[PDB]
Amino acid sequence: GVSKLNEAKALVDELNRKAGEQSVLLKTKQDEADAALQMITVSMQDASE
Amino acid sequence: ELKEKFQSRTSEAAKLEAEVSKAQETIKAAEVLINQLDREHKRWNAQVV
Repeated sequence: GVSKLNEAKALVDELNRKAGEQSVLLKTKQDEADAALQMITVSMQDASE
Repeated sequence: ELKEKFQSRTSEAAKLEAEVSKAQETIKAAEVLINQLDREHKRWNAQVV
């Protein structure tokens, strides 16, 4: 019992932070994509013109 | 170019966004046991001493 207390706490501590990171890096991908889109919008802005 | 960049880029953010939901489900599954274990741990204390 006592040992599994210690496995569990550690298991609970770091997967959550790790997901927290993963979301934080989804901001990175997703918004990098949304930057690439802004680059295109600007190119278009002169292309139709 | 940015067309072919953003495209591949979008396949990243959401496939990562797959893991964070599985991870979140796992965390949700884990929490259930945490709230029962809140009182139990201090019960587990007294036994062994």
